[PDB]
Amino acid sequence: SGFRKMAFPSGKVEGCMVQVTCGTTTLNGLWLDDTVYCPRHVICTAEDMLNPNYEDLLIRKSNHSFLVQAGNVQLRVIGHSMQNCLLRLKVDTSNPKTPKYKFVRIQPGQTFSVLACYNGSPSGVYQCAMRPNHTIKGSFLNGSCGSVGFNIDYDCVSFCYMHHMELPTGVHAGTDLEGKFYGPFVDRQTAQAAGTDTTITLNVLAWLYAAVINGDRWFLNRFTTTLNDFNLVAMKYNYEPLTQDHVDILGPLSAQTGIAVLDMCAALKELLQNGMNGRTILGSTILEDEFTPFDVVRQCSGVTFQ
Amino acid sequence: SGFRKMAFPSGKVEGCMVQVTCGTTTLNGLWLDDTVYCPRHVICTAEDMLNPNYEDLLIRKSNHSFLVQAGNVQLRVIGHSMQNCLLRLKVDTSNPKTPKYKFVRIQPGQTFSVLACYNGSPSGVYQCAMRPNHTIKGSFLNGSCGSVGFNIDYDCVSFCYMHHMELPTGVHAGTDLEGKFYGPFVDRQTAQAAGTDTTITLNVLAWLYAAVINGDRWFLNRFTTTLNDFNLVAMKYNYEPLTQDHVDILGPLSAQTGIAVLDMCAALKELLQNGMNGRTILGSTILEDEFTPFDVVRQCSGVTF
Repeated sequence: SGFRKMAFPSGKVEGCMVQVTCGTTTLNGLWLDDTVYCPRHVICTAEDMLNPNYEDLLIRKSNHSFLVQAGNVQLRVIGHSMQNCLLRLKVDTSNPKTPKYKFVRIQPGQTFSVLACYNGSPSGVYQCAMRPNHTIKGSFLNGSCGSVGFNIDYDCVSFCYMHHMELPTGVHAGTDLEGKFYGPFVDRQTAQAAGTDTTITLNVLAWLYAAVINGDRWFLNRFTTTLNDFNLVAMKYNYEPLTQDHVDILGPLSAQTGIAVLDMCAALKELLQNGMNGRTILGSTILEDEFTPFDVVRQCSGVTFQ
Repeated sequence: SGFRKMAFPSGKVEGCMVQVTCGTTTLNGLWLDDTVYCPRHVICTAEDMLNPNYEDLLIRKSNHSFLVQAGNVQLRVIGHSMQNCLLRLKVDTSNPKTPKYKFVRIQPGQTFSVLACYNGSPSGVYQCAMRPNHTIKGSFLNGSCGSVGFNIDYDCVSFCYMHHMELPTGVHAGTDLEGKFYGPFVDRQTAQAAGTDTTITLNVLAWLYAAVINGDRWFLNRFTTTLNDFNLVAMKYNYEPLTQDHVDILGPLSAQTGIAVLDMCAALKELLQNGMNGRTILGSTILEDEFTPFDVVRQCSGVTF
């Protein structure tokens, strides 16, 4: 029983964190096998970030312009190249702690664990969701660039995010491990701003199912609703439009609890219109949207209290 | 930059988790050097919990009765004993991944990270607090027994919790690493239940300081209050009584912000009596009580391990 915003164990990722320095800038790098991945802006000086031409700035560097350190030990870079917004540094030795892994680009609404690091050392781990607007509401301080987001399936680590910057509102932006930004953001100092955001409807529904699985159903009702009728209401509350695909995804959860998806949508509709009246769901006073249906199934019992 | 309730990196602990099987009962064990620690009820069965005599039950067991598995390797048990509510199994191999560590008994209100494990395999990690009523609001499923709670100091891991059971309200109970339960709970079938719980005032105050440190300070005012007047109000909202010791524990934060603890109490009093008026503190609509004064400094400063 119980329900927490839990992250994946971070050990497999901790063993891949290193420090990367160029000039006076230092940040984190991801060391897999004989390669180290890090934000390309590590090569930028103060004035460079205003309007940097990375191709021009990088061609002026050599392998020895980069100082990679695993702990206090230096790793000799024997090659370098740029891949979109990331730098790929080849080193003269392999990381024996490299776990089975793959590079994946996630979709907004999905969740992942983040191992916040500073100077190549782990600070903490937390779970979050990529907002529909591609930003993440993380906890990063200066020097956290290069920290990565990931998910773990069995013993295979799927890296999906590398931290690059913080926007005006205090939210964060980054890229996948191929160096491609999530969102319209760019790695330079400009008037960038997070776009409009919405609540991840699919996740809120998944969360309501988690509550039922855990024995609570005070928010249910005798009504049902049309997908369209639900969206007409939900969209008024800044909720992401729900599609048939989302409904289908909730199938397993629906089957385990005996509550039809549209019936749960009817419950959510009522919660949005009438509020929670001082009550709580899984200990929360607000509707949580950082748990995907997959997260709920993974954390909750396969058998509902009843 | 945001404020997230985060857990300690779990790598050092993951390397110590193993599976302990006894007959049809399987749970998790903590392998440090050549000893594996796990809940003693691993020598029980469904019926064995409703009235155990661990003393007698353990006698019918010998070294080969215990199967310890670390990864895909079998750890040969060469000795065994019981320490309070724990089983101590001596194995023929000292864990190559044993970190610097210590066993500590946490106090009510203090937090720690929990590494949920099943069949010796870590599945997730989350932060939680030892509630004033001696239970923890964790997330555990069958097979999680043996999972541990911990804190990290530089390079030293302080183990403070080992999971043993779930109470009727869905909350959890366990022991320190010496096998002594937190609270009055026992590893047996009884009518035991969690008592009433209160909000951890010390932590709520620590969190308000965190908010201030992060620039969220709209709730501060130019007044103060006596400790007694604060408690008269706080206790009406089911908050733990604030003690002079708590005030002193908040000293570093108070010094850092230049806001006296009692001045912060005045702020909190107003928040409890008038609410937030639709405002947010560190993006939250409620007062968080699972961040200790130590967690705040840790996260606001860039402490790494």
